[PDB]
Amino acid sequence: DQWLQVDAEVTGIITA
Amino acid sequence: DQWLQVDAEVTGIITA
Amino acid sequence: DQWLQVDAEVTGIITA
Amino acid sequence: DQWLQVDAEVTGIITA
Amino acid sequence: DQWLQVDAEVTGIITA
Amino acid sequence: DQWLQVDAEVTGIITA
Amino acid sequence: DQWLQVDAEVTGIITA
Amino acid sequence: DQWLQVDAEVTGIITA
Amino acid sequence: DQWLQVDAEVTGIITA
Amino acid sequence: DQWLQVDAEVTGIITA
Amino acid sequence: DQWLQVDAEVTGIITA
Amino acid sequence: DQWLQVDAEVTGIITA
Ligand SMILES: [Ca+2]
Ligand SMILES: [Ca+2]
Ligand SMILES: [Ca+2]
Ligand SMILES: [Ca+2]
Ligand SMILES: [Ca+2]
Ligand SMILES: [Ca+2]
Ligand SMILES: [Ca+2]
Ligand SMILES: [Ca+2]
Repeated sequence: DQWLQVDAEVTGIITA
Repeated sequence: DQWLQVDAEVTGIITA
Repeated sequence: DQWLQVDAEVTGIITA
Repeated sequence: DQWLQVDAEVTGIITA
Repeated sequence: DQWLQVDAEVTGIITA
Repeated sequence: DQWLQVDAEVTGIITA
Repeated sequence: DQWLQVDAEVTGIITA
Repeated sequence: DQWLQVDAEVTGIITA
Repeated sequence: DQWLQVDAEVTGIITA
Repeated sequence: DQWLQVDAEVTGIITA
Repeated sequence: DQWLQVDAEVTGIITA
Repeated sequence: DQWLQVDAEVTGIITA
């Protein structure tokens, strides 16, 4: 899976 | 329902 | 939403 | 709240 | 399943 | 437990 | 953690 | 992830 | 319900 | 328990 | 909180 | 997704 970091803005992404 | 956008501060609200 | 207070009897209600 | 009956098609709605 | 009604005392039971 | 297959109609049941 | 027994009144507390 | 649309028949699939 | 104890092997069962 | 306030930065902590 | 590691035997504990 | 079989040791993995 991808995890999207949300703070709103998207501040990151992980990769699954 | 109302959704309150929380960022902490409240940065929005939706209206249900 | 309405919240119904349950104790059984209903002992209250909130109002959403 | 509204409940939407989903079967896809929407086959109903309840009203809260 | 059995459902036990809890109020604490047990005030009921359902029968599954 | 019994599982009731819901599609609305009931289209099946499993038996627990 | 503390568990508070709620019946409404608070009827107990456990201590975690 | 793949999402399989279930209606029973499988009526779709999404791709993650 | 039956609870099956899983450790993999099945190491027990409870019976509901 | 301690609650850590996350905003990312840690912006607080509660104490349980 | 304490976390108890369960494997059945208890094989550990963390401490909160 | 990958599923990791945990028993502690990792005793397997599935792949999604
Ligand atoms: Ca996934
Ligand atoms: Ca609602
Ligand atoms: Ca922020
Ligand atoms: Ca059951
Ligand atoms: Ca259908
Ligand atoms: Ca009572
Ligand atoms: Ca084991
Ligand atoms: Ca806790």
